[PDB]
Amino acid sequence: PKGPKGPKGPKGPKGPKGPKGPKGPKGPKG
Amino acid sequence: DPGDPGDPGDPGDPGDPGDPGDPGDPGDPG
Amino acid sequence: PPGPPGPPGPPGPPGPPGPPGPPGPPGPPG
Repeated sequence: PKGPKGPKGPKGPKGPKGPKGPKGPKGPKG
Repeated sequence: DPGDPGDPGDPGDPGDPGDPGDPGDPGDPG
Repeated sequence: PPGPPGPPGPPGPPGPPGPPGPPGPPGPPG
């Protein structure tokens, strides 16, 4: 009544890159 | 006469970190 | 006789926010 079970599927695609970071603080003095 | 379906694939790899932020403004002149 | 292949795996997650930008240049000369 039966035959061989099918193979496992492939690994998924790489995720997208993250967003740019925020601006840095005003420079030192005194 | 056919066999059963095969199993799902594994998750994709993470995305890369975002770019560094913009430089801060100068300290007060002296 | 072969059963069908399994489905692809899902996408990877988005990458993290990039680092804060560098401090500004000094107010003092140097």
